[PDB]
Formats: sequence, structure tokens, C-alpha cells
Amino acid sequence: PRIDMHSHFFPRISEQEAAKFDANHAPWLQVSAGDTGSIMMGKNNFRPVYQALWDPAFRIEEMDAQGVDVQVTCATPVMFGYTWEANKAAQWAERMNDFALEFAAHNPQRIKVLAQVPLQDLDLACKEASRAVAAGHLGIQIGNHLGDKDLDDATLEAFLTHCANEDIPILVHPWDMMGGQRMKKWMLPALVAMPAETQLAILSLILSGAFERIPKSLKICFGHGGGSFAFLLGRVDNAWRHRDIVREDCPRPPSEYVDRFFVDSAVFNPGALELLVSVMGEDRVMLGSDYPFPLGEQKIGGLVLSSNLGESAKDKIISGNASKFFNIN
Amino acid sequence: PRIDMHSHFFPRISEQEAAKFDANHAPWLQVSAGDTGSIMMGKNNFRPVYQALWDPAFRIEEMDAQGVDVQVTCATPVMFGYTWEANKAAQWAERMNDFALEFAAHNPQRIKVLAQVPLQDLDLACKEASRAVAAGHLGIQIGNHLGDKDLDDATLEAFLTHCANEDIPILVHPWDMMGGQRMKKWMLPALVAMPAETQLAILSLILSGAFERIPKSLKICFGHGGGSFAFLLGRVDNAWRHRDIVREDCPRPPSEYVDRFFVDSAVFNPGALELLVSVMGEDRVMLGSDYPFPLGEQKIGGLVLSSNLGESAKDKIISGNASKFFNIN
Ligand SMILES: [Zn+2]
Ligand SMILES: [Zn+2]
Repeated sequence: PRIDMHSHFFPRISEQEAAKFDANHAPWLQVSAGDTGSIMMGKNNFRPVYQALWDPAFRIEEMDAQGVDVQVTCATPVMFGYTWEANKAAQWAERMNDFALEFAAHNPQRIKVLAQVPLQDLDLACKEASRAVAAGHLGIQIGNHLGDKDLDDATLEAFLTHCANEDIPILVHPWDMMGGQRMKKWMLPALVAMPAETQLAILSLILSGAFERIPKSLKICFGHGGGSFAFLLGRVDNAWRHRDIVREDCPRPPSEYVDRFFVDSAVFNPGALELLVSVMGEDRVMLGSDYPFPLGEQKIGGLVLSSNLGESAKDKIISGNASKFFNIN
Repeated sequence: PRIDMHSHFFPRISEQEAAKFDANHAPWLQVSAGDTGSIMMGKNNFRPVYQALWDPAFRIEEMDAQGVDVQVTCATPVMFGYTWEANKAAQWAERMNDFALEFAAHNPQRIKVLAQVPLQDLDLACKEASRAVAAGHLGIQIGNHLGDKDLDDATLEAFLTHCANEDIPILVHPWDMMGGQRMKKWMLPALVAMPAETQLAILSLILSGAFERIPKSLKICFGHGGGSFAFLLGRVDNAWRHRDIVREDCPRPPSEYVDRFFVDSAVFNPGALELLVSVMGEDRVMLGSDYPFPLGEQKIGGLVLSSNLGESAKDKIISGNASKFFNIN
């Protein structure tokens, strides 16, 4: 069996549907050619997309071709709405999470969905998380930060702890990338800022001592192999050993906390995957493709399948780990 | 023989010396206890430092203890002065580069120095680079960016090309880190922003096509193992294969340009070093410690010496590569 736990969808939202929330910032889908289409914002074009992003039937055909039995899918991060007024964002989140379940309803045995939450208000976010999971979502996908609040911020740690106590799994996705006016060309935000964003989120939890407070029951996974986290961990441990301000809130070597989280396998390179599995363990890396975006893996699972990891490790990564992490059969 | 090509010094600058340039932004050294001291700016304390940073005699004692035969050293990046008026910055650069040669004069067989340049004015920077090297410097150390100008910017590429045509080697050091108002605690700028800064500098050259224009004669090295560059290269190659805007200026797979630059070995982890050498080749990684700072390597060369790389590879990394790169015996 083969599970892909990192992929995205975008629902068939009309311009008028979106305008009832926000004419300028609520995204919607314009479908033409329906082979091609575009995530729209207001009247401006936001991003060109193709049919698998919005069409569960077409998607199942590609999944069959790729040999993917079960795909876990979740919002495109442009849908997050973290800057909106909280109550409007919560209404948006519930509408998007209902759309997701409608997408999955096409074939709920093979399409699983994770939900978004109005993270700018802890109470509303906790309530939508429980509501979405009760309605059929297998967990939540959040952005890695909320403006200048990183995951060490008590509000975000409290959302994680809520999910832990309710056995709700979390996928953390980089979004709203740092960088200012730099990285204008060649998709540098996706190549530089995204992996740094995810590393920052992981280190924000470790170095703030959040894992000393969050129950071990938390199931939390970081996208894109955890960014650069695994490769730069030796530098973190060395800093921790030599500067008291790095130890202030983190009572043991930072690298020891890798038993508290998961990463997907999307590192697009054999040696990077081997290092990732070295650092994280064969039990904490899960096949994820970033389907259907261009910077995802074209042959889903190809990197893991063609690796020199043992047959046992390949089975956990392509199926066993996500089956346990998301409660899939 | 053993060469450490990444280390820093700070000269015995008095408050009045610095005030003749800028009472508020020119750094200086306050030496007390002389065991301890502090890089000062204006009347405010900037960073606590210890004696090896400013004392060549004391430094030689530690080098003897560590088994370091030759150390290459260069400005502490707070000395760069890239925001200053250009002519004042050029006068500062020449004074700092003279101090560096005075530091090295204590034992020029075992202490080599690289120079700083007033990078905010290409003509003055090119002139100081040639002048410093003529006076005895073995190359130049620059910051990785100049404000919102990264290394793809024609002015910085032109400085690199000048050095290439004059056989002047370059060390590129992360500095003035991205991140805005985030990363306030646990030295996250050094752990997250610095490796991303260096990755951004390397990718700025590759993805802009600068290596198609800069002569192959350029000898250029990136600090801290090149940041996260080597681990995230598979993600870059995949993006390049699937988005035309990533290929616009870079006519072949980005990973093929690793034969155009060097990195130091300071990745503080055995598996990271093995991956680094895999990506870069045993001929393009050089032992560097970041001495004498806390986030440097305590036992200089310990990671390389205790590795499972071949005896031949260990010899290139700890001695042969830098001997050739800097023209040392
Ligand atoms: Zn994604
Ligand atoms: Zn340094």
C-alpha cells in the first residue's frame, strides 16, 4: 500500500462566493480551457493551476497511474486567511473544511483531508479543529508562523497542546515567507525562505522548551523534510553547548527532541533522504509529494522506492508511518 | 601540516581612534581583566570577546595547543562598514587591513590575513582589494550581501570578476541577517538566518547565470559549509526542472556549478560533513573553525580528523586545499 500525506487541493469557489467574505483577499478559482485554471484574488490573477488541484475524479486517475492508494490532502496555503478578522476567518475556515470533505467524499477511502483553522484566535481555532476532525478530517494543517509569532509563542503552543490532548494530528507548512524585498527572482522564496521557515518553526519549539510542556501525545509533522533542520542540527547543538542564552529554556541537547516530531520525505535527493532518516529515524519520515504543484515530486515515491534504505524502512516511509500517524488502514 | 582558513580577529582600536571616523557606528576594543574585553560601539557594549581575538601572541599559544600550524584570519563582520559613506569606508578599510597585517607580522609564517573592502563603491573596493593583496593579504573576505543587493547584482558580480582576473581569492561570510523582528531569542539569527544567508548568496550566483560570466579563475569560498546549500540542492534542481522562471538565466542544472566554488568544513556533524563532501568533492572543502567565537569548533579539525573519509581526503581538507586556494606552503 502507498500513502502520500503531503498534497494540496483548491475548491471550486466562485468570485461571488469569495466576495461575500472579501472582494480583495478571499481567493477563488477560475476554470477554463477544464484543463487549466487559476487561483484568483479579487480581479487579479494569483497563481496558475491545473485540474488535479480541484477535480477529485481527474485526481483519482493520476493517483491510479502513480500507484498512490491513499492521498492526504489539505488547503493551499493562500486559503489560510490568518490576517482576516477572526470571526470572518472562522466562517471561512468552516466553509473551506466543508469543501475539503466534499472533495474527499468523491472517494473517502482513497482521499483523506486535513483542515485549516482561524489561528489568529486560539478559542475559535481549537473549536474548528475539533469540529473538522469530528466531521471527518484526519488532522489539521497550519502555517508555520502567525506574523511575528513563531511556534514558541504561547498562543501557538496552546493550539498544539489542544490538538495533542484531543489526539488531533498536525501538519506544519511553511508560508508567508521571511525575506523582505530580497529573493525577487528564480523562486528564491521557495528555495531559500521556505526551508528556513520550517527550520525556524522546529527550532522555535525545541529551543523554547515547548516539548517540555506539550504532551508527548502530540503527533506533529513538518513539511519538506523539515526544511534545513536536519542538516543544520549539528550547528544548533554546538551553539547550545557554548552559549548559555541558547540553553536558557531547553534543558537537554536540542538534537534529542527529534523523537517528538515527524517530517515528510520531500527532499528530492538520495543523500539528503539518507541523512534525514539518519537524524529522524525510519519511523518518523513519511512519504509526501507536494502534489500537484511543480515543485513537488513528479514520480510520487520515486526517491524513496529507488533508495538503498532497507525494505522495512521503505515500507514505513511509504505506508506504515502515515497509516499510524493519521489512523489510516 | 594543518591550516584553519576561517577565523576572525579584532584590532586594538581605541574609542578616540574610532570616533575620528564615527562616534556611533565605528567599533572599537575595550580590554580589561587582559583576559577579557568587549567590542564596543559608541559608548554602548556590542559583544563580549576574549583575548585570542586581539592578541597574536596569546593566539599562537592556543594554535600550538590545538595543533594548528597556519591560521588564516580576517575581520570580524561588525568591522565591514558597508552602510558608511564610501570614502570614509575606504579609509576605514585601509586602516583595518593595515591592522590585520600588523597582527600577522607577529608571525607571518603562521598567521595569514584576508582583507575587507568598501563594497558600497565598486571602484574603491577593487582598488583596496588589489592594494591589500599587494601589501601581503592572501585574499578578501566580504559579507554575502549589500542590503537588498545579493551576489547576482551586477556591482557585486563585477567585484568578484575583478578578483578573478587579478587572482585574488574570496571568502564570503554571512552578515546583516534577514529576519526582521523575528528570531529574537536563543541566537536564532546565527542558527537559521546565517545558513540561509549563505545559501541565498550561492544560489544568487548560480540561478542568475553569474558563473557563465565570471571567469573560472575565480577562487571563492562560502563559510559554514555553504550554509544549507548542499542539503537543499535537490529541491533547487527539481524546481529548475519544473519552472521556466527558475531556468531563465541558468542554462544547466544548478547542481552542476559546484565545481565553481569552495566551502569550509564547519558543519559540526559527521553526517553533514559526509554529505558536504559528497556534493562538493574532497577538493573543494577546507578546514575552517570560526575561531575564536563560541559557535566555532572547540577542537579545531576534530570533526574532520575523526571522520571516516579517506586519509587522502582528510589531508586535502585539513591542509592541501587551502594551501592551493590561498597559495600557502
Ligand atoms: Zn505543500
Ligand atoms: Zn566567521
